[PDB]
Amino acid sequence: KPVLDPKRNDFQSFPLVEKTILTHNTSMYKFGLPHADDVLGLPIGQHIVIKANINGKDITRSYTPTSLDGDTKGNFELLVKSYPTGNVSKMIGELKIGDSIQIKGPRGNYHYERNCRSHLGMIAGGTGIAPMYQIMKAIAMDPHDTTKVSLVFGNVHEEDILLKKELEALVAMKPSQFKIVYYLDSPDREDWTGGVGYITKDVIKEHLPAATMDNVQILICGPPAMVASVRRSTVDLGFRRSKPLSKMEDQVFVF
Ligand SMILES: Cc1cc2nc3c(=O)[nH]c(=O)nc-3n(C[C@H](O)[C@H](O)[C@H](O)COP(=O)(O)OP(=O)(O)OC[C@H]3O[C@@H](n4cnc5c(N)ncnc54)[C@H](O)[C@@H]3O)c2cc1C
Ligand SMILES: [Cl-]
Ligand SMILES: [Cl-]
Ligand SMILES: [Cl-]
Repeated sequence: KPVLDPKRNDFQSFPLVEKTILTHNTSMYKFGLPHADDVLGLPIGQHIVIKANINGKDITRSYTPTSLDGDTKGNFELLVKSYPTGNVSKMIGELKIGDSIQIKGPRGNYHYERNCRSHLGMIAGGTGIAPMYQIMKAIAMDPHDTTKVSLVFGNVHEEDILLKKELEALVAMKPSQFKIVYYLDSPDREDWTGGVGYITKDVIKEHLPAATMDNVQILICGPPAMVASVRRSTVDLGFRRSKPLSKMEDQVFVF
C-alpha cells in the first residue's frame, strides 16, 4: 500500500519517529507511516516536497528519501542538512520526536526506469547526492539493471561529504558497473587521498562518459555555482545544452 497518490494531490502529515546525526548540521530523519506494511510509494527519480509555514509564507522544498519501497516498510527516511538562515531545512532541524511534517508527492520530471540509459554520468555536490544516491541504490538492488554509473561528488572539505560509506557499499555490490570519485576543494587533513579541487571540465572529461556514447545521460544536482560551472563544462565537452525546463529525454538533466 503506497502512501503517495497522484490522484489525492494534497499534503499529508507524518510524525518524526527517529533522528540520527550524520554531521554537525545533517541528520537522518525517520518518519512514521500509518501502518507497518505501508510503503512511501516514491518512483525512482522523483522527490517529495515538504512545506513549512514561516514568516507569513508557505515555503516548500524538494527532498529525496534515502529509503526505497523495497527495503523500508512502515516509515520513510530522509537526509536533511540544516542551515542557520534556512527555511524548510531549519524547520526540520527544530523538530522534536513526535512532531509532524506536511509532505506531498511524488514530484519531479526524472522518471527512472530499468536500463532506460546505457550509462549515467552523475555530478553531485553537498545534498545534491540525495537524488543520485536514490537512483544508484535502485540500480544496485535491481539484479537485471546493467546501467553503468560514473559519479563525481565534489565538496569543500571532509565534514561535508555525505553518504560515503553507503555509496561505497553500492559500489561493492556492482564494482564493474559503478565508479565514484570524491573531490574536496580544500581538504582539512593531510590524509585525504581522493581528488583535490573542484569539478572542472577536465574532471568531467576524465571520469564521466563522453557525449558521443550511445544513450548516455548526465545528471546534475548541487548548489547553483556548481550547477552553472558544470553545465558550462558539459556544453564545452559537446553535450547538448541542458533545457530551461529539464525533461527526461534531455541528454543533460539538472535536478
Ligand atoms: C531534487 C532535489 C532533491 C533534494 N533533496 C534533498 C535532500 O534529500 N536533503 C536535503 O537536505 N536537501 C535536499 N535538497 C535541497 C532542498 O530542496 C533545499 O534547497 C534545502 O533544504 C534548503 O531549503 P531551505 O528552505 O532551508 O532554504 P532556502 O529558502 O532555499 O534558502 C534560505 C537560506 O538558507 C541557506 N541555504 C539554502 N540552501 C543552501 C545551500 N545549498 N548551501 C548553503 N546555504 C544554503 C542560504 O543562506 C539561503 O539564503 C534537494 C533539492 C532538490 C532540487
Ligand atoms: Cl499541487
Ligand atoms: Cl517539486
Ligand atoms: Cl538534449
